[PDB]
Amino acid sequence: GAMNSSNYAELFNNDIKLFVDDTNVYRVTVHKTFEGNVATKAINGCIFTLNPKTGHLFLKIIHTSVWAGQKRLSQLAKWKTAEEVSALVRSLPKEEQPKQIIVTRKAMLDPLEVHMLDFPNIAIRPTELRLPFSAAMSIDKLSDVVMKATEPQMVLFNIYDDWLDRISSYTAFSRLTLLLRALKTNEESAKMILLSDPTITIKSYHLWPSFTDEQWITIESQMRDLILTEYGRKYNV
Amino acid sequence: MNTVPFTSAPIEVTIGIDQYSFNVKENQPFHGIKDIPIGHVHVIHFQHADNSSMRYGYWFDCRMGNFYIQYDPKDGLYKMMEERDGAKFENIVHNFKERQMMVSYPKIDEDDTWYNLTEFVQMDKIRKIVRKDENQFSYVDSSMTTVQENELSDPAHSLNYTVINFKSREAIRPGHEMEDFLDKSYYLNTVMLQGIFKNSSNYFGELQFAFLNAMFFGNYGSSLQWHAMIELICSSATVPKHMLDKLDEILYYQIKTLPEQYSDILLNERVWNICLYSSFQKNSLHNTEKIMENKYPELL
Ligand SMILES: N=C(CC(=O)NCc1ccccc1)NO
Repeated sequence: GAMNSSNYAELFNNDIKLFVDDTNVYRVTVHKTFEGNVATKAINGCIFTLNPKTGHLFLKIIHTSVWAGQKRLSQLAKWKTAEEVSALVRSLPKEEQPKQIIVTRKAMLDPLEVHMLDFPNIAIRPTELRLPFSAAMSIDKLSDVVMKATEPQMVLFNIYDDWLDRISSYTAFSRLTLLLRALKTNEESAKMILLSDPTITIKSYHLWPSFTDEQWITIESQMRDLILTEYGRKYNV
Repeated sequence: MNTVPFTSAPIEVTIGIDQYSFNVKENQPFHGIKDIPIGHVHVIHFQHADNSSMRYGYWFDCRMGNFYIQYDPKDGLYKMMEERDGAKFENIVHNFKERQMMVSYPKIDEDDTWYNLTEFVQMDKIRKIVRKDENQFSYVDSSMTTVQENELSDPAHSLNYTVINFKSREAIRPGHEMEDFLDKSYYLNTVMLQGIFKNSSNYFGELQFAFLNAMFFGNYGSSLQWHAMIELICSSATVPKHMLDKLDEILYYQIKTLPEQYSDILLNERVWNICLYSSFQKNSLHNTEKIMENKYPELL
């Protein structure tokens, strides 16, 4: 059924699964028109489809042209997300197709279920976890490829860089969600923490800096402080 | 006017005939029901006094044969049977009519309720849903499950209603996923009305047959079927004008006839609120919306 704290280790077993986050699919700026009314301008978005065991991120870029002349865009965005995830599954060899797809927002359940009727054996699941995948566009290299796209495009990333050479996928996912939770709670501070030290660089083929194991413990500690720090500034505690 | 004689009444039972009902005491000299209107299907139904578990009954059409009821002390129920000897039956009915041991189907002349509840319900069409071909009448009870219920166990004793499933390849054209899920017109008009049923007359009859089994027997799978057939129409943006107008009439008489105290169980809040207030047809069911709002405003 629904994925939660109780069944959290299932993410890192050997049954292929994907998380699908649709938060960043339909993105707009709201602005005033010359007549003093309000209008939206779409900007490029992305589906965030992640294998939590391997770190493989299938980033489908949603170009603003897909919205042209369409109505009810927030509703369409869920169905476009489901269409694109279904197309991705069909593009994968059978032995790479997921056995479960976990959607981060429950409004994705029926759109994805309907698009996946041809795959009755792929379980479509919600989650009670509040995952911070919306903050994916705060990763500079992902934001850059989305905003630069001039057409629909799929870009493949490993969101864990090379971490799995040294840590398990449970620990890698925990680091990722901590980093993303931090970027979501205070982006400027989070990026200051990540980049405050000029000597630690991001490899061309990576998303995050090349921290040593000891520097990661420091970094992780600073991110937890920030999340508590902001939790106080927000609640006056 | 036709007659369903009863050989006897050995156990105390509440007997229903269509929307009417009466109590028969153990070994009371009851020998059946006379003056049954010709031209309609009818249902004769039973609830034993000593065990209200299992309401059961028989759908029949007196034009199709001479039917009588006799209690079976082995199987413990009132059974319908067909008398083939027309002279034994005509003599039996006359003798009992002369001794005034029959109740009269008590139809008020002004009253079109039964017609309005059974306008599209035929026995041969009813026989597609309840399969037992050696009999001209059809047995139904509270516990019988539907074919769709069995998919999600004894197939001979199932209600073979038309399987409707909104998240099914039958309901959803490849490449029209969002369109077909949000507007069910192709499923209603092409798949169901043109391909499975042939005409709306047939669609309404199953909807009516599903309601009546839900109401008279408390058959849960029938209730599911009734609501699914309503929801399929209401969730279609393109429905013929005559179907909507007839649907409104059908539902009006169903809601009118429903016992007030069974509304909590026989009416699905989500379906009705969706159909009356959110769906494409939310403004097309004036009579039904008015009786629902004045009779069951809680449900909404
Ligand atoms: N489509 C069917 C079922 C059917 O013939 N339903 C119509 C109907 C009408 C009145 C009473 C009961 C059933 N079989 O293929």
